[PDB]
Order: sequence, then C-alpha cells, then structure tokens
Amino acid sequence: PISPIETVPVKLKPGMDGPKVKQWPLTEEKIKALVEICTEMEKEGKISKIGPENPYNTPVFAIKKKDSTKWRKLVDFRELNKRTQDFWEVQLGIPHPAGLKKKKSVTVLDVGDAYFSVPLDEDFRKYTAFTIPSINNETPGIRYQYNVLPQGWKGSPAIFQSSMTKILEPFKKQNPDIVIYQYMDDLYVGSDLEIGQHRTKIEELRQHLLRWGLTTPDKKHQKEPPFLWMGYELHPDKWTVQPIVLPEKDSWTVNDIQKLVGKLNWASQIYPGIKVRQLSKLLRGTKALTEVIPLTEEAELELAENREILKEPVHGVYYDPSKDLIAEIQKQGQGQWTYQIYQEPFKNLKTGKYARMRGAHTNDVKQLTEAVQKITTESIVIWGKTPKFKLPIQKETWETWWTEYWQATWIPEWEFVNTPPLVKLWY
Amino acid sequence: PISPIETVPVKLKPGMDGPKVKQWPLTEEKIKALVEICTEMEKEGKISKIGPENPYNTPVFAIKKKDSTKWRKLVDFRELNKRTQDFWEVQLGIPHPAGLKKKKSVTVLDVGDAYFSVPLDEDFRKYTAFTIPSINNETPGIRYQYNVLPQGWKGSPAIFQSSMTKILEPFKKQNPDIVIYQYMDDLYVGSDLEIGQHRTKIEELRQHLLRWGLTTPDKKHQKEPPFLWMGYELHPDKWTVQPIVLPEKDSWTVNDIQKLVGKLNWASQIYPGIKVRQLSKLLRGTKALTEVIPLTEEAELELAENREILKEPVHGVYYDPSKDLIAEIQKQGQGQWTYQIYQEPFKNLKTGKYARMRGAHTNDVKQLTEAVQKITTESIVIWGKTPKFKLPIQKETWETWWTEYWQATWIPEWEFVNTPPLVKLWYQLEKEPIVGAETFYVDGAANRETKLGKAGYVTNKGRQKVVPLTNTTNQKTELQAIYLALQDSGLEVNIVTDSQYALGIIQAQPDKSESELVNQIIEQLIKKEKVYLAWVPAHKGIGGNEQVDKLV
Ligand SMILES: CCc1c(C)[nH]c(=O)c(N(C)CCOC)c1Cc1cccc(C)c1
Ligand SMILES: [Mn+2]
Repeated sequence: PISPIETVPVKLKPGMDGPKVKQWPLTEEKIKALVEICTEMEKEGKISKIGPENPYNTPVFAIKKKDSTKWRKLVDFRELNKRTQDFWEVQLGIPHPAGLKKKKSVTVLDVGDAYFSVPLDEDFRKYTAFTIPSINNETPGIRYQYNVLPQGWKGSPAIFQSSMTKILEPFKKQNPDIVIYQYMDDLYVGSDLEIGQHRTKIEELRQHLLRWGLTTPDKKHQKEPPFLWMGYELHPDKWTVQPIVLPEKDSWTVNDIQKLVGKLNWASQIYPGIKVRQLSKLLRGTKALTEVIPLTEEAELELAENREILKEPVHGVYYDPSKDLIAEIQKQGQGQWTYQIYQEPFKNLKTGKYARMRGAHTNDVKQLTEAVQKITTESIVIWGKTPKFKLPIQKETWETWWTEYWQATWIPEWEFVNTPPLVKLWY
Repeated sequence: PISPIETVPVKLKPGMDGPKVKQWPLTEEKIKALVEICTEMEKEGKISKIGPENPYNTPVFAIKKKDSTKWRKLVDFRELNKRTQDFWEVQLGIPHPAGLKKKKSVTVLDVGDAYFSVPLDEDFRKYTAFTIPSINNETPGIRYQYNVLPQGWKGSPAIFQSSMTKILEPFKKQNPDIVIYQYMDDLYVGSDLEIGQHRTKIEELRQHLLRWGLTTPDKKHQKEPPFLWMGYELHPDKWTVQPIVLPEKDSWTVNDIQKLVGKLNWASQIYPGIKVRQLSKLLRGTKALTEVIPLTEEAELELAENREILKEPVHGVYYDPSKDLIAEIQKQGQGQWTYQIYQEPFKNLKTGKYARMRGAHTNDVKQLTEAVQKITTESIVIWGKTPKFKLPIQKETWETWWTEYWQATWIPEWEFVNTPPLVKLWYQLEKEPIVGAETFYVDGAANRETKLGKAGYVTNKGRQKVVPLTNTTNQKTELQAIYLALQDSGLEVNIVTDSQYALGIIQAQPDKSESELVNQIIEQLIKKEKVYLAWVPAHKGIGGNEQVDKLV
C-alpha cells in the first residue's frame, strides 16, 4: 500500500544467526520469470536490492500455482523459519482447532496477498534476502531483500494474525459454526452444509474478505465448467480406513499361506495380540510350493481371529505434540501409493493411499509430489502442522523435478530413503 | 586516484571490537622502507596519519623478495578479519567454459590497483590502524589508517567487485552489446564487432573506468588468446586444458596417485574416454599420504590408455542457443559410463564420465539412469535447460525396470542408439511359484566367532546336501545356500530363503557385484530358464525351514 504501520520487532532464536542457504540452479525459463516477478515487486516497493554487507540467503523457486499461464515466486523459508517461527510458534503461536478435521467440507483459500501491506521490521529484512541465479553462473546473482512480510515466512501469518481475526470477526459473528484455521498463507474454512450451500458460504466469505480487508482470495473456475475444474474442497469426515486386509480365498497353497504367514507375522510388530504358530505349523514340511493344501483347525481359528484383530486399531497410539510427524510413502504400482504418518515406529496415526491416474499423465514423479502435498494438507488439518517425508526417490532427481508440479505455497521437510522392502505389502 | 564511489557500510561481528596486535619494532632500513612507501601511499590518499586518541593496531611488515627492484609493504589483518562481519560469498560457482557463447573479439582489461581505488567505510577505517616503528627504541610513532580497501581484509574482494559492477552499469547500458565479465582483477570484454570498432568500445570502457580512479593496460591491450583461466585454455572459438601432464615413476604414494587421478578427472571434461576406476580403486583402506602403493596391473593398463588418449590434443566447441542440446551416453565396462554433449556431429561442448555407487550390488539400467540424472543436473547449471538424450536402451528394457522399481524415476526424453555395449535385462524372476519345478528349502548359518559355516538345502523331492565353509559370515552362507540350489537345481527352480538380506540382494536384479559369489549366483540366474525366489521368516518362521534350520 502506502500506509506505514508500527513494525513488530523481530528477533531470531537465542544466539541464532540468519540463514545462509544455497540457491539451487534454475532453468533459463524460470530465471526470466523470477526476474520479471521481482522487477515488479521492486517497483511496488515490496522488495529492494542489497549490497555485499548482506551475507544471508534463502532459496527461491518459480512455479505456476493454478497452472495459470504465468508463474509465482515460491520462497523456501524452511530455514529462516526454524531460526525464528519456533519462537513465533510461541511468541505469537497460532492455535489449532481440533474439530476442523470433523467438518463435512473444508475449502482452502489463499490469503498470502494480505501480508504485502505490513512493512517488515527494518533490522530483520537483512534476513529475507534471496538471490535470482545466473545460468552457468556467468553474472552475479541478483540480490534482493524483503520490505513487507514475506509469504513463505511463517511469521507474517503470526504478525497479521491480529489484522485477520478482526476482518474475519464480523463473519464468524453470523456464520458461527464455520471454523476458520489459518496456516501461513492459506485459510482453512470448514463447514457441515450441503456441498452447494457450503460452496456458496465460501464465496460469501471470499467477497467479505475482498471487500472488507481488500485481501484477495481467488475464484476456482472462471464461471465455466470445462469438465476439467475444481475449487479445493476437502472432506475430512471422509477419512479413516483399513487397507490392511488378509486376502480371503477358497483354496490356499503352500506358497499362498507362506506369503501369508509372512505378512501376518510381520503385522505382529504393529498389532499387539496376534499369534500364528498353528497356521504356520501347516508349513513345517518341505512340501512343494504349488501344492495346494487346506486350512487346519487351530490354524483356521487364526486366519478367522486375526482377520478380526485387523479391524480394531492399535491402542497406545496417541498424538505427542512434542514430537513431530513423520510420513513414509511407498511406490505401489500403476499410479498407486500407500502412506503412513507415524511419530514413533508402528504407531501410525493415519494410513491412506494416493492414486490419481496410471497410464496417460502418470509420471512416477508428478505422482509422488502430488502425493506429498496431499499427505501434507491432511496433517495440516488433522494436526495443524506438516510432516517430515521419507520419500522413496533419488535425491538429485527429486531436487530437479518437485518444483515442476508443486502447487502449494508451503514446503515440507523431506529426506530420501534406501528401499522399503517388505513394507511394500502394506498394500 | 580514489573515487566518488559511495562505500559499503561495514560492521565488526557482534560485541567484538577493533584488533590491538602490537608491532614488533624491527629493522632500520626496512623501518624506513615502509615510511618511504607509507608517505607515498598517504600522498595518494590510500592512507592517513592518526593520533592515538582512539585505536588499536595491526602488524606492519616490510618485505622485499623479487629480482629486488623495490621493497613492498604488508599488513597481516587476520586478527581483524577474525572480527569482521561476513559478506556475500564472491565466486560461488565458476562458469563452465562449455556453456559460453563465442564472441568474435574479446579483450582482457587488467584493472590494477583495484582495491586501493575503492574507498572504505568511514567508520570502519579506525580499525585498519597500524604503526611503523622508531629508528630503534624511541617510538616517534608513525601512525596511519587505510581509506581504501586494505590489501587482505575480508570485506575486500566483495566490496571491490561490488563497487565495480555499480561503475560498469551505466556503460553496460549505454552499450547493450558489449558483454563484460569481471573475474577478480580482470575484466573480459567480448562482443561481435569489427575489430576496429571493438577496439573503440574497449577504449571507451577503458576511459569510463579511468574517470572513477580505475586504470587499465596502456599497451592499449594485454590480451594473450588463449587465456589461461581457472585451469582452462580459452580461445575465442574453442577451449581445453593444455598443461595436462601425468608424469611417471616406479614409486606411487597415496599422494602422487591422488594427484594423478585429480589431474585425470579434470581432463574428463573434454577428453573422450578417460578412466579412473582402477587408479582410485586402490585408495580406500588408507589415509597415509606418503605410503607407497603397488601400481596394480589394471592401474598400469588404465594409466596407459589415458596416455594414449591424452597424447593427442582434443578441443571443445562453444554454445549456440540456436540449436538443441544433445547428450549421449555409452557404457565402458567396470560400472563405467561416459558421455558427451553435442549440438554438432564432430564438435563437442563437453564430455564426462559416471562412476558407480556403493561398494556393492547395483544395476546397468539403474546406473544408466543415475547417469541421465548426473547430466540433467549438470546441463541445467551450464546451459539452463535439459538436453535431448540418446541412449543404448530400448523403451522396453527401460519401462520394464521402473515399472518394477519400488523407487520413483523420471527420465526426460530419449531416442534409441543401437550402438553396443547394450543395456538390457539379463534375467527376470518369475512372479508366481513354478509348478513342477523342484522346491529347494535352502538355508545357512556360520559362527560369528569361529568363522566356520554350513550351506545346504532340502528339497521336497527329498534331496539333501550340506557343504562346509571357512572364512565366512551368516550372510555369505545364506547366499552360498542359494548359489548351491541353483547349482543343483534343473533349468527351472524354486528357491526358499529365510534371509531378508539374500532375498533383497538378488531381487534387485543386479547385473554385477564386487562379491565373487554374487557374480556366481548371477551367472547361474542368467543360465536358468525360470527361477522363483520366496521369503519366509527366520525361526518361528520354520515353514519348510523345519529341516534346514539346524541340520544346516
Ligand atoms: C572464454 C572466452 C569468452 C567467451 C567465449 N565468451 C564470452 O562472452 C566471454 N566473456 C566476455 C563473458 C563471459 O561471461 C560469463 C569470454 C571471456 C571469458 C574469460 C575467462 C572466463 C570466462 C568464463 C569467460
Ligand atoms: Mn538361516
């Protein structure tokens, strides 16, 4: 805007020093984009150029958010965050409503554009500095530092938090039942209305925001049903499941029971009471593998019993808000991927499976990245905090392509694995 | 002379303060030499006298070493650097020559007194203070402080190069045709003009500079194409690394061997074929940079083959953004892969190699992929885009592997190249058990202590065997156990292990390994017609494993 506001003094963690992160290499295409974006921001006064006395640096990526013709700048403040927000998880902590997950529909709408109006504490800017790369490192990176609250920064939502619960207040006034959660750049509005009623209530909010606080969310489709449209509706009341099921069949073989006693035995680690020793006794012989055999008695009392101990979830499984969430994904096949979000071995708080398309657009990567953003959101909703993904993908590869289909404004914390072996039959 | 270049505001790390490293009074003539120079620098403003009303100090040294035509001043600033704020790392990454665009004409201006021309933040001068000594023990106190960028202080290259860029910009704009690249003290100006008018721009650029107290080569030029830069031989239309001499001896220490290897890689950029999986193979298992190593046979062989290549000169061409980046990979052998990135048939932008991973079990398809990768990455950094690959693998052999690979992948676009060696599926395991095929309940175990083991099996057909093993571990036997079955099994077989390890290993369909055995358990996998490997739990998992658990 053009209205200087009282800047909220920001100080990193105790004896902590700003970020100094490597700005990964980019395509010429994206550099041109970013250059374009920034040249403009520099004009709207949002950012400025710096000198060599600014040693700090946070990474930047160019991505298209709504696949829309043009790009969006995506700053990876994952580092400036731990160095601050964790005392802005305290100092200005933003509380997580345990019921939003219960609602019938949670539409998710952007608000990041609000922040660009609150000037940033002068002596902090020096930290929001980033660099637009040079191809082949010919020229010096272009160097910019922020002047208003930066988006990727989990400290803008915390500062704005005030200006928001105000704008939103004369709306929660009326529609009280609707819960609203703010996580960084997004707003999570949840309701129980009939789809259409809800969807209308949202637009009812869209314009409230828009008109009152000039904030500016966005319109899903542009008044047109091309049969390739959406609006980002989540239906939390819809999730919980047990994809872990022993196969029910008529005739079993050695190799069939074998692979069964296998998993079943493994399952034991996650599920408390599960004994298999009599069903397995049916295997103590050096019988061929194709040879069919029928189920014994004390054995038949196991498949039957254990099939049922596979409907009643673990016990000691509670959410420790001191520890953080870990998410493990495994390539399942034909565009199918299973996943767990545990906090300590075998104490999963949730397991589901992504699968959106296998033959046409299906790309091992584009799948995973989307799978990741899905698994995230779920947790941002369920627990109001993103997990730490253990991606079954080669580091260099993922580092090259995630930005290709990453549409979200936030960026989780990932790490790459060796090889889920038997944990693949978690299918 | 000094400039009207506004300075970069500097600070000393938090809490910290100016350095007070007192001077060790020393040597009359050299104790005048400085004063001889100081009063000369001071004249030109580079420095200035100061009372001891305020500051600290730093060690001033007089040092002559050349063919002795004059002595030179020096000031260790370390106890200052240790107190100065961090700056923006100058040379993050050097531009690779393979991605520069040819310029008809190119000149190199040698900005000289650079540093002493850029000014120094007024309030950070007080720290650059130093003092040249008395005739002997009677301090008169010749005190001065720096007004320019002192000769070895942290914030110097940064603030220098920072100031240059600012100075260039008007010019760089009044002439959007002259590409200037500043590296340290040098300025390389390239363009596509008639050598006549290209000389003009240089002089203009040259005169521009001079108006900001900066000076340049008055022999009107100082260009010696090709340029010796960062270990490259830079011509105006090609590039290489001339001084690439790998000497020989009859004594090779961890030291000389490394040094040889290093020099060898560096050449990989453009010298098609270089290898090193042998001369390095040696290294692991030591950290004695003076210990003599026996130049093994392959090492002697490979080193030769590198000489054959290197003996004959090879060049590198430049980048034309007008065409397409093609990069192609060929397999060499011992987990070795080479490649080159061309836009033209007989030209090359760059060449390179790819060495395998873990000291263990990998795979030809997987590797070929890690390669397409290595390159996709490289390419992005140099040319800013990914190249069009051409590779020795058919859409089938490939798609089959990832489809079966538990790990995600994404190979950009590629075209088949029927040039061997070829990357293929040397075998595949059956997915369902084989009806008819004898079933082998294999197993093993060894004494962690005694290192003595057993490897055997028991078939449904009631066939048994137990073979003794020496110098072995639980794992090596469990594999030997399989190798065994495969060995005694007929063209079609079903093997059954209790070792998650042996399973997994084989499952990865490795084509090669550094475990003589696995190469054996492969050699046979390949021979076999249809093989099925199945996993069952160790002890409670005593399926058909009832008999094989302790008889073995
Ligand atoms: C290698 C020679 C060269 C070519 C072919 N093309 C250029 O544009 C150029 N410069 C004017 C601009 C370089 O910009 C990044 C140089 C000089 C140079 C000298 C030493 C090192 C390099 C990388 C380039
Ligand atoms: Mn065993």
